[PDB]
Amino acid sequence: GAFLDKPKMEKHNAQGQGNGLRYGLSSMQGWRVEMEKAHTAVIGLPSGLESWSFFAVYDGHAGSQVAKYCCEHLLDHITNNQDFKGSAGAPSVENVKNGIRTGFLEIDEHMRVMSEKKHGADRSGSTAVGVLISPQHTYFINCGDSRGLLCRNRKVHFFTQDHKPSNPLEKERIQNAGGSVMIQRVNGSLAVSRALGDFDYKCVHGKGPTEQLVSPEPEVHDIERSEEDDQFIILACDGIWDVMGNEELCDFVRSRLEVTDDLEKVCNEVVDTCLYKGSRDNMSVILICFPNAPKVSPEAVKKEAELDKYLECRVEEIIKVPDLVHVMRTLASENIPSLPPGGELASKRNVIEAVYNRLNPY
Ligand SMILES: [Mn+2]
Repeated sequence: GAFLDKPKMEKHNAQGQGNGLRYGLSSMQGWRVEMEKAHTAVIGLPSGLESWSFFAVYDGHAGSQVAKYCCEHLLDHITNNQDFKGSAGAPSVENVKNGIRTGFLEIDEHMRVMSEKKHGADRSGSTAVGVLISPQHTYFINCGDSRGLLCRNRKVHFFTQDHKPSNPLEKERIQNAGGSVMIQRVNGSLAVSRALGDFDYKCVHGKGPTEQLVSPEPEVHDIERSEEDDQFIILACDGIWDVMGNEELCDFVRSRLEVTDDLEKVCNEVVDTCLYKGSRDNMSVILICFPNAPKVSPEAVKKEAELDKYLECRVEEIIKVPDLVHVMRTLASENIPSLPPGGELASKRNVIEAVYNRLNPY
């Protein structure tokens, strides 16, 4: 077990701006009995990196301890090691990448020793996906099956590759570590091949830290920034990506940015939409907008109001007492034009439900 009888829709939001960036984020427990997600969102880093920013989403499993420790200390483990520092004044691309790798391996070992010392009872682990944004580069960081993407010139310019046990190189490591991949799971249990924590899967004698059943090793990609063309970055857990593809979500987010510049609201729209598309997991998303992110469009705002009015009239008529499920089903059969790209009817469910509720409050 572990599903609630009804989803917990409460949103935890944050927003901020600086270094030319604006961001919003939303997390929601949804159908799950526990919330095991965390995030980091910081504009302006310590120790001479004030023009830097860092954003990350951590999808915890078997507990929130690992995800919570990461969201508070991963960044310092990355920036405060000899690999990141190097190196004259400004960190080279190699310093940044090596520094991030060392940061992951060191925080993992750090947690392992803390747990050993205090006889920790939890056996939790966590994915991490994030971006370290410098004045000239965006470094995407991925460890696990959370995912991030960069929208540039209205297209998906880059997205992180999910670490899954069945991936060829992952399966190879797992087998060489004495394990197997059964369907999509390590030993028929873990659905992730890389994560922080999961120390029971990191006890293989004769294998280094990155050769275990589960690896803490991140994949890092440096993308040179384009002031003219960079639009936004989306970071989210698999609770989002399970039900929306890269291009769908990019298109959907664009469509929402053309209607509002409230980034928390856009993130809330993504999360609700994914819930309505059937996601039964915790959900978290961070949206980071660059200076040339899409701007609110008067025509887009009008089209949205026209659509909302149209849906309201349809609901009025369909009622003429069908439940909401049946009203949604009727609306779907109508093949209504001009729904949000990617979001589709699910992304309009809040509008529909609001009207339905005014008409059938009991
Ligand atoms: Mn998840």
